[PDB]
Order: sequence, then C-alpha cells, then structure tokens
Amino acid sequence: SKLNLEILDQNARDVGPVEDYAEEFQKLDLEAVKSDLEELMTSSQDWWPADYGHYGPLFIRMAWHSAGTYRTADGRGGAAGGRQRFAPINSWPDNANLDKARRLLLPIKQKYGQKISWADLMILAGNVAIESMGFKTFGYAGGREDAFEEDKAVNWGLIYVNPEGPDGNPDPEASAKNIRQTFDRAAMNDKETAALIAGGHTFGKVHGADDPEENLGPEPEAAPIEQQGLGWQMITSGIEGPWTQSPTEWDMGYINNLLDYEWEPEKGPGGAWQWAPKSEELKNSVPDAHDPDEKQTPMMLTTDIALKRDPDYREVMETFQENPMEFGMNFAKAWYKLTHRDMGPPERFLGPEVPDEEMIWQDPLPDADYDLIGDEEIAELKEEILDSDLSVSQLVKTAWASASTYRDSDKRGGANGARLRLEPQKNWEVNEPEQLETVLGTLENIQTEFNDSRSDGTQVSLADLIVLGGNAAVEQAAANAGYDVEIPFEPGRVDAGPEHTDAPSFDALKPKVDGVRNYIQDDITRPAEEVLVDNADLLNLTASELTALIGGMRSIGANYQDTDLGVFTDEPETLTNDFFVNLLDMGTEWEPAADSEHRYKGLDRDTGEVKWEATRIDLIFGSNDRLRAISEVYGSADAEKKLVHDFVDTWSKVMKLDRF
Amino acid sequence: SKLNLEILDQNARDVGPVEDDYAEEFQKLDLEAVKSDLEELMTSSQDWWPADYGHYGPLFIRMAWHSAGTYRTADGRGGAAGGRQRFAPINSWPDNANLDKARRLLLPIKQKYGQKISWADLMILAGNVAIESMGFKTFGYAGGREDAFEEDKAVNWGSVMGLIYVNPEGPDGNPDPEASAKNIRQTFDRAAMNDKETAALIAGGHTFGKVHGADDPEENLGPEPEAAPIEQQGLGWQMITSGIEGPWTQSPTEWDMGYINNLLDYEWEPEKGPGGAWQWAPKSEELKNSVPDAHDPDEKQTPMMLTTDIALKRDPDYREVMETFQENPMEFGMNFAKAWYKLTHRDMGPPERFLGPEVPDEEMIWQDPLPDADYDLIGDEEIAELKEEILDSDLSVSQLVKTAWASASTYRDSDKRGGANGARLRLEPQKNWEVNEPEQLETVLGTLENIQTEFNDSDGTQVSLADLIVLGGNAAVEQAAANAGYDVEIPFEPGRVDAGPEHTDAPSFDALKPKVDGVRNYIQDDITRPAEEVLVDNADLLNLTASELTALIGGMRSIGANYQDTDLGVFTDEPETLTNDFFVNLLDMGTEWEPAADSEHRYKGLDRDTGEVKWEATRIDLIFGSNDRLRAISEVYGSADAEKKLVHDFVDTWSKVMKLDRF
Ligand code: HEM
Ligand code: HEM
Repeated sequence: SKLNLEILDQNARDVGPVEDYAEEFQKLDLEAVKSDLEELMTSSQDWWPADYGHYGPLFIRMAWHSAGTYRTADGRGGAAGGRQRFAPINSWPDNANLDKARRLLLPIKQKYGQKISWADLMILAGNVAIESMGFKTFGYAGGREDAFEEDKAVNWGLIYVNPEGPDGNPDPEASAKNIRQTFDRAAMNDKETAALIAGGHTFGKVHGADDPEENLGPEPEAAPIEQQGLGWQMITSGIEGPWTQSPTEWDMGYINNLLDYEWEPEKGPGGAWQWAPKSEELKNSVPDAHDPDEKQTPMMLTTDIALKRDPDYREVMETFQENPMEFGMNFAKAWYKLTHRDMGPPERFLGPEVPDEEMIWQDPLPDADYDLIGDEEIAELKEEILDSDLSVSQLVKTAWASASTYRDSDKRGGANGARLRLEPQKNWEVNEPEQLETVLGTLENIQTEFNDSRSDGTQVSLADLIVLGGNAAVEQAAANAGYDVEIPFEPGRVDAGPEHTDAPSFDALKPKVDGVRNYIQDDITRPAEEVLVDNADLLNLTASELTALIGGMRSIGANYQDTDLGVFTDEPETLTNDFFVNLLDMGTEWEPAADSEHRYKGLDRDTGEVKWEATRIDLIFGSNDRLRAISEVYGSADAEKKLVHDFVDTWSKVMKLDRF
Repeated sequence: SKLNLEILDQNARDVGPVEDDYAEEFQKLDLEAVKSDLEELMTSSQDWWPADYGHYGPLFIRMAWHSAGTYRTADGRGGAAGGRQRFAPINSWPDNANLDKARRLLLPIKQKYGQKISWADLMILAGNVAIESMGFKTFGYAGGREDAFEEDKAVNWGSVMGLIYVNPEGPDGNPDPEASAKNIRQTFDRAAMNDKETAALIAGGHTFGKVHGADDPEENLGPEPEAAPIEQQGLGWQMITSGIEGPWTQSPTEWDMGYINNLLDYEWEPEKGPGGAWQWAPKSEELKNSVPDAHDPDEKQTPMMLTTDIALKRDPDYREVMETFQENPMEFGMNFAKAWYKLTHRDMGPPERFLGPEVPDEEMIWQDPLPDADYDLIGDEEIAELKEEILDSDLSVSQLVKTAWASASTYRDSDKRGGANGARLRLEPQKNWEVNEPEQLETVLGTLENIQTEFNDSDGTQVSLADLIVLGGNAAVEQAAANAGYDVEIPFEPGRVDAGPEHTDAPSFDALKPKVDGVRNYIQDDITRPAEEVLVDNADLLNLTASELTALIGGMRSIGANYQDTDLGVFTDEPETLTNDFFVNLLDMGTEWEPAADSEHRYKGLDRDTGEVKWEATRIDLIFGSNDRLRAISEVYGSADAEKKLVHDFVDTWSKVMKLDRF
C-alpha cells in the first residue's frame, strides 16, 4: 500500500528524445499523407497479407481501438498520446495483431517524421481507410502530442465487452446491458452506440481460422526479442468471418443481414461462439478474404445480435435501415467524436479539415468583444478586490475552485470560461454553494463598476477577476509574512454561457477529494492520499510541487467549511512554512480521532492536550518517506522564502493550466 | 521480465525541490558549531526513545555504520553517500529496526542548519561525534555527500534479505561460531575489507552499546516504518530491536579494551535469550552483574556476546588478529580508526570530493588519488596541433573511438570511481582485461605515447596520455561526422593527469570490469542476466537516460567500434561514417530477424524474400527494436528528417561521458 508517487514523478520531465508539435504539424502537407495512405491501403505487404486486398477495415479497428479506451471519469485512456503503442494496452488480447496494423504505418511515419505523430497518424489511417470505401468523414484535426511511455496512473483487457456474450454466454439479451453501460461511461448514448457498432462492422471480418489458445504465440510484451515488437505469431479473436457481403464498401450490408435474416447460436472454427443464418440464401454469399476461388458465409456476433434484440437498440436500427442518410449522419458524427473527444477545445484542433461547426463536447469559448485590460487597470482592479469585504481565504478558495478542474488527460476544465458560476459547478458540495454565491456576487459588482467606468471600450471578464483576486490574495499573505512577491498574470480569459456548456458532462470533474481545501467525501473507497496524488497528476504536479502547494495553503487557511484541519499556524492568511515546522515537531504526537471519519488529533507528547487537528492529506506529508524528505527541506530554518517562491510558482502555474 | 527502464528515467530529472551545488553550501557550514550541537545531543534523552546509559552515542554509531554498511563493490551502489537509509525498502529492513528513532533524533540539527548539511553527511558526523565524546579520536571526517530524495531503483537486494552483513545468531539460525566466521569473511570481502579491518570494525563497534531484546520481536513489535499506520509519521516497530539482550562491555559508553578482554579472557556458553534469540553468556560468575542496567542505579546486567562475536575467537585467523589487538591497544585503535574512516567515505570518490576542515592531509589508496599536473596546460593552439598529429597516425577511427571509450567507460556515478582521467587504462588490471583486447590496445597506446614523447620533448608545457586517449576519440568522432557531411566541433577540457601504479590498488579495479559492454558489443559467456538488462544497468552508472543510451549505441554502430571488430549490429555499408543508419536499417521490415542456430549471443537478420543474411547482431542491438519504449526512440532517429539530430545527440552523449569524472 505505498503511494504510487512515480506518476507525479512523470511530470518533472518528459521522457523521449524531444527537447511545439502544433508548429511542426502546421508544416505538414496533410493532403500528401492522405495520398500515401490511400496508396498504402491496396498496397499489400506479404508478411501480413491484406484482406480482400484492402487494409482499410483493419486500420479502422486500429483507430477505433486507439480511442475506445477513453474514460470520462479521469479523461485518461483514449488516443491523445498514441499510447496504444505501449504495454500493457499494446498487448491487450482485444488488440491482437494490431501490432501489424501499426507496423504498416511505419514507412509513412518515417517519411514525415516529426510532422505527424503516431497519435494523429493512427486516427488519419482510420479516416482515410473509410473515405476511400464509399464514405467521407465529418472532419479531422491533428494536435495529438506523441507520448513516449504508458500512463502509470491508469487503473485498467477489453475495449468494452466480450463478443461471445457476458462470461462467454450467447445471451444477447444480456450482453446489451454490458454494451449499454460501457458506452455510457464512454459518453456515447444509445443512438451513438448502434451507429458506431454498425458503422464499424459494415467493414471487414473477424479472425478465428483456428483456436488461439493453442495457435497463437506470446502477446507483444512476452514475445521473443527476434520478433522486433510484434507478437501473436489467420487468427485474432478466435471467431471467423465477415459481416457484409461487400466487406470493403460503405453500405447497408450489416444492418441488412442483421435485420432481414434470422440467426442461430453456433460454435465457430476457433472454439468461440458466433452466429449464422438458419436461412440458406446467404450461404457462400461473400468472397473469401484470400483464396480467390473461394466463397464464404457471413457471420454475426452476440454483440451484433444484441442490437437486434434489445427493445431500444432494435428501433434505432429499424430507423437507420428505413433511412440511410441518418445512418451515415449519426455515424459520421459519432466517429469524429469518438476520435477527437480527448484533445480539448477548438484552440487545439489543427489543420485544414477541422469542421467550421464547434462541438458541445469541445466546451468552446466565446470571443472577447472588447480590449483586454492593461497593467494600469490590473493594479487598479487588484487594489479594489483586496478592499472588498472578501478575505484572503475567500479569494484564494474561489481562485482554486475555478482552476482546480483542469485535468490534463483530456484538457477539459480550468479557470478560463469561468464555468464555476454555472451548472453544475455553482452547486457542488465542495464548492460551498451559498458561500460561492457571495464571492461571485461581490466580484461581479467590480466588473460592473470597472466596465461602466471606462470611456475606451476596455473590459474585464469575471473569469479574469476570479483569478486576479486570487493572485492578489496570495500576494497579500506573502506580504503579511515579510515577502514582496509579484505573481505573473495573464488577462484574456472569457466568461462562457450555459448555452455553450454541456453541464451533465461536467459532472465527471467533481472532485471526491481536494487537498488545498482538505475536503474528503464520505463515500471514497481509495485512501485519501491516493486520490490526492491521482489529482495531483491531473494538474501535472510533481511530489515537490504538490508538497509546497498544500503546505503553503495550510499557512493561509482556505478549507472546506473553514475548518482548522492542517492549519498548523496561529497566524492564518499569512504565508509561511509553519505547516512543516509544526508537522515535523516531535513535541507533538498523532492519533486517530474516535467517532470520526477523517479526523486525527495532534496532542502534546507531555501534557497530552489537543494542539492540532488534521486529516490523512495533512498527515501524509509526514508519513510517506519521500514526501517527508521534501517536508524536511521546507521545515528547515532557512526554507521559508524558498517555500513562498515555490508556492507562488506552483499556484501561478495551476492558475494557467488551460491557457492552451 | 520487462526491461526496467525506470532506472534510467531517474537520470533525466532530479526529484525533490532542489534546483540543479551542495559543495558551495557545505563550504558554508560551521562544522564545529554542528559538532558542538551533536555533542550536547549525545546526552539529552528524549522520552519517546530514552538514551541507554543516558548517552545516545552507540545508537548513533550503529546508525552510521548501517548507512554505510550496505555498500557493494560489485557496482558501487548502496553506501552512505545519498543518505538512502532514509527511504524504503532499506529503512524497513528488520536489521535497521529502531534506527527510525536515531535518525529522528537528529531532526532538529538537520532543520537548524538545513541546506548546509545533507542527511547523509550528518548521519556519518553523528557517528564521528558519538565516538569522540566517548574517549576516542577519529582519523578524520569529510562532507560532500549529496542527499538523495528516493530509493536507488537500480539495486538488486538479492548474506540474508535485509541484513546489513550476517545473521547475528549464526548461519541459518544455528550457534555455529566457526561457520559464522566464514560468512563474516566473505561478506566483508565483497565490501573491500580484510581480516584486520573486519576484526577492527566489529571489535570497536561492539566496544560500545548493547543489543536490545527484552521480549521476542516476532510479536511485540509493530510493523516496520513502511507498513505502519499514518499516525506514526514514519516511525515503526512499536525495548526490543534485534531480539537479543545484553551489553558487551562493563563501560558501554567508554572506549577501552572491554570487548576484547571480555571475549578473550572468559569462557562463553551459547543459550537462548529473553527475546528468543541465540546469545552467549559467560560460565564464570565474575562477570555476572558487572554492568549497570541500560536505564538504572539499583541494578546490574551480565554481559553477553553474539555468535558473530565468538566467531572472531573461534576462527584461528581472526583469533590471531584478536590476540594482536588485546596485546597492543594502539594497534587495534588505528586499524579501527582507519577502517571506520574508509567505511564511511569509501564511496565519496577521489580526493577533490572530500570537503571541510577535518579532511586528513593523507589520502588513502582506496580513494584512487590523482597526482598533480606539475607543468603548464595545453591551449587551443597545441590542442588542434596534436589533434592533427593523432589523425595523421595510422590509427583508425575505430581505434581512437574504441580506446577512448575503454578509458572513460569505467566510471560509475554510484561510488565516483573509475573514468578516464589517469590513464588507468594503461595500468593493471585494465590493460589486461579481455574486453579491452590487450594486444590490440597496446598498439594504440604505442602511437599515443610517442606523440606524447614527441610533443613534450620538443615553455614547461606538457600533455598527459590520459588527455590524448580522449583527444584522439574526440577527433575520431569529429571525423565520422565529417564523413556524413556534418561539421561538429567537440568541446575538449584539457587537464586530466596520468596516475601511476602507486596511486592504484590494482585488485580493487576488478570491480569495474564490465560483463556486457554495449558500445563495443561485448558479452561474457558467464552472465545469467539477459544481456540487455546488464546493458541498462551499466547505462545507469553513466547517468544516461533511455534516449542518450539509444543515441549512443546507434550512432556507435554506424562507426563500428566493436570488440574484435565484429560486424554485430553494424547496419551500414559506410563504416566510420556517423549516421542514423542503425535505425533506418534496424526498423526496415524488409529484414527479418531470428536466432543464429547453435550460437549463444548471435542473431541473423534476413531478407524476408531471398532469405539472404543482410546483417548479424546481439540482443544489444536488437533491443532498441523490441522493447516498446526504446523502439519509440529508435523510430524518432530513424525518421527521414532526423539524421542531423542523432548526430548531435550522439556527440552530446559522447562528450558527457568523456567528461563524467571531471570533478
Ligand atoms: C461492443 C463493441 C464492439 C465489439 C464487442 C466489437 C467486437 C469486435 C471483434 C471481436 C472483432 C474481431 C477482430 C478480429 O478477429 O479480426 C471486431 C472487428 C472489427 N471491429 Fe468491432 N467491435 C465493437 C465495436 C466496434 C466499433 C465502435 C468499431 C468502429 C466504429 C468497430 C470496428 C471493427 C472493424 C472494422 C472490425 C474488423 C477488422 C478487420 O476487418 O480485420 N467495432 N469487432
Ligand atoms: C559482523 C558484523 C556485525 C554484526 C552481525 C553486528 C551485530 C549487531 C546486533 C545484532 C546488534 C543489536 C542491535 C540491537 O538489538 O539494538 C548490534 C548493535 C550494535 N552494533 Fe553491530 N554488528 C556488526 C558489526 C558492527 C560494526 C562493524 C560496527 C561499527 C563499526 C557495529 C556497531 C554496533 C553498535 C554500536 C551497536 C549497539 C548500538 C546501541 O547500543 O544502541 N557493529 N550489532
């Protein structure tokens, strides 16, 4: 049970041989990569013969699996850093043979080098595969910075479900429920699901030419060195056969065979259950994928049937079949979201194939119909935010609630936009609704008064003012300790309306733990310090920064319900290193509080009286070894100025996490 | 069995909130004022862990001795130069029980002076001070140990798991002194300690303190620090420590002949102690109650001996030594003064790294001292001059590169030993290592020594051989780069001197002899480890990332400086020409690899169509195309727009390695 500190470690450097990609990509002749991709598609390599002489259907699987592992909970997984290339995901059994898929794209990758990431490439192969099979995508954009290693944070072997039926049972009624929930926790809803599953299986076949548990070598990570990174030494799933009769053209095909004919539960030529027709008019309808003098009968899966059996999915399909323009429209649109969902907002969609239309899931931001504030206005605004009935605590705490939502996995959240004042942020437990309203109130009136007073068209947003009071507040506390710090500040944030906000999607940013505010929700099954570190990672913090941050915060005192937990000082709202001096002091001894979920009491070792209250968040800086080593530097007689500066650089950094 | 690259990752950044120099900050310490504070600490019993004999010294000594005891010659990791006793798993080794308390006790001194003394430097000074305030003078002290901020992820911990040295009860838990005796010698050997130094150290340690085992530790103690509830703030094992009870001497807080008189002059008997452990007790009732109780007036305890003690008495070799000691106090003091000093400084590297007022003027042989350059240094003019001269000679580029790697590759940042400043390459054992191919090397050292002689003979300026090995290679590489149409000028630091045999303890450099060098694609027929893993281990000792390793190996194969000049991994038809040709090739799928039948280390790379062998290789080469992280790195460099990058990266690694020992 030791803190997986390594994940924070990741944020102190970047591994790999690179000292911005956006700039490089901006130089790439996209059209030519799409060209060479077209080519590649019918350009069969002997070491892994192409099905029907078209690689596209495969490449679709390589794109779909690259993005399919996304999760809204943490914005992790997905295809943003091209992490399909690395263990353990690269050896998921659901990703069998997809080593070859990525290998075909190596010449290309090699030709363009730094101008296209594996990341942007894999999704482009997906696009091109499709475009040149009768369809046409709703758009494409690059911008996916290539990662150089696994995601050490993820707590994960399948993209969604078992294709045989849950637990390996051909019970389609039942598999649906598994489909229904994966896709939910994926963000797709009933209609987006069937579009993608059907859009998807209108192409290619399955591969179960013989049983895998006996015909397939180690998966990439256990394979012998000589296999140069490939593995599973034609078989992938264990299930054999195509869906459509035209496995390489966009069309009703799947929705046709699925809905017109009836299907029986059979055992395939690789052991796993599949389905075939009781109907005999599809028998040898499809050309063999390889032998040109050969025919093959279509198959379906439990997973496919479950579309046709679930009350709801079934109707989505009837619609689609009774109307194919809608089939396309939905599937065009779902594909684009499935593949781009985790790249953040418009500012980060690059290239000349980005739609002109902006998607709700980009959590887009309006424009500044005014001239930005200048330094003269800045000091002016900063004086007046301190002159208000608002304390340090209050401003800090607000400035944190506005910025703390930024997560780096999907680039969602942040202070810019000021979505804190909106649903569902203005009404989060941890945000203290009635308290939050006050602060918002008070700052709105500064905007009001600031703007009205201008005879030059300059304006300030609330989103700026939230952060600005925050910086101001933090400067005040540092002046209350004898230091003279000026934080760097960036005007330009804007205020987003509800209309351009998908409120229910923002629920996934709800912190079940918040270290700066010593907030710990009742439920939590993980230990607090675990989720602390995990979040610490969404903000891209190193152990050291997480350490100064929380430590300096406790000197200032900005807690949920204004409690005194970890507030090991008797001069709150003064910025010092008292947290560490007192946490490190052996004069004081710690013990759990009885009849209390999160609380501990710090007693005088002698007297045996109460001296401090705290929680695991505060105490962890004193228990785990590495964190302590950091605490000990900060506690030291001369660490104080250093902790202030370190606090400042930290806070100021988080303030700006989403200034993409 | 996934290659553990995590060890190389640590070499990219440094964790901790310390901006990237400790030395200029140590030169700011008032060593005498800290020693004052430590003095007083010796006798200020805190209630959470009240001093034995009302003097902490002994706890402190065993804390410093454990900080330093974990030191390995084989690879130079462990030791007390990072202070790493402070982090898991080490601080939770059962052998380190209650040293949580000892360390904790130094916290306020640490906090008082802060950045001006590492935990590492401090834990050793606490031992030097404990020892002096009990009537013994130390040989000297030196600061300069950089504090670390996490464990050494490189070390493989495996005479037992988490025992500094041996089982204090005896081998496999039997009270067999003679058997213990051998296990003392072995472990102590693989520590660079001999019979005298071992005897001295064990005998002057146990001159102080006691072994606490009031009850059985199996279930009277809580979990070790790592498994302890959070409220304990990093203490653990909630008086019992090792489970063995008693002091060794009648004045456990004074330096005297007490251990050796007690051990040598009386008969001891094995028995099971209060804590369930094997200890020995004396037959004669003269020693009964001759010792005050650790915490009392009105009571006396009887001395004990451990089995590991009885061992210096039973083995005839330690016995010879022990007897010498008893008979000459002064002799046994010095051996102990010098064994202690060497023990706690051995891994700080050469003499320039030892800082402070109490560094002895004498330098020991195990410091690997470097003579002084008693002559003027080479200037930009003579550098370039001599460079041409080298390039003039009939030495190939694979000669100048290979030699110069041979010279610098022996540095290991774990204990600061090795490197190419001293041309120890030309001295024993180095010029006789197989991997260096002696006869071949000797040719190269022939030419360079003549250039050396030519230049010196022909204003009091001079050039070390050690400088020329490096200068050679730097121009070697400059050329391989000019062959690919790159003009890159390697920076060169003149200065390195030539160590003699009188500055080199030859048998101790065996510990630097590579098993599986990768720049030269060398791999001994011994290794149990798969070769790539040792590759990574060695890399770590050069302080390389996954990237810098990859940059280096790859640019290397385009130059072909292989042991025995084989072809293995040399994927280019333009040898001695520095290019991304390793990766372009290696990555091409037109080639297909498989093992070379009936060969140990060898692989065939084939045309996938003809079956015609296109190249040969080892796991060294092939790993940069199998492992998922390294393959990602080789893809960048094999990209069509990234030759110039590799070239400079390879240079930049090359230059960093040549200079590693430049302290
Ligand atoms: C519950 C959801 C899904 C399940 C259980 C599922 C299951 C499977 C399985 C087991 C394979 C076999 C791979 C093989 O043996 O060759 C397969 C192939 C395939 N899947 Fe899915 N799939 C799902 C959703 C999707 C989606 C969302 C897409 C993309 C829009 C997609 C596209 C494809 C394609 C094109 C192939 C055939 C690849 C080829 O022709 O070689 N599938 N599917
Ligand atoms: C063969 C190697 C050695 C063994 C097996 C050994 C064994 C032990 C054991 C079992 C303890 C009991 C710890 C406890 O229960 O509190 C102990 C204590 C101690 N050891 Fe060692 N020792 C060895 C060598 C050394 C050396 C080389 C030194 C210093 C040079 C040293 C210094 C000490 C001191 C001072 C104590 C007592 C500390 C105190 O009284 O608080 N030992 N030793």
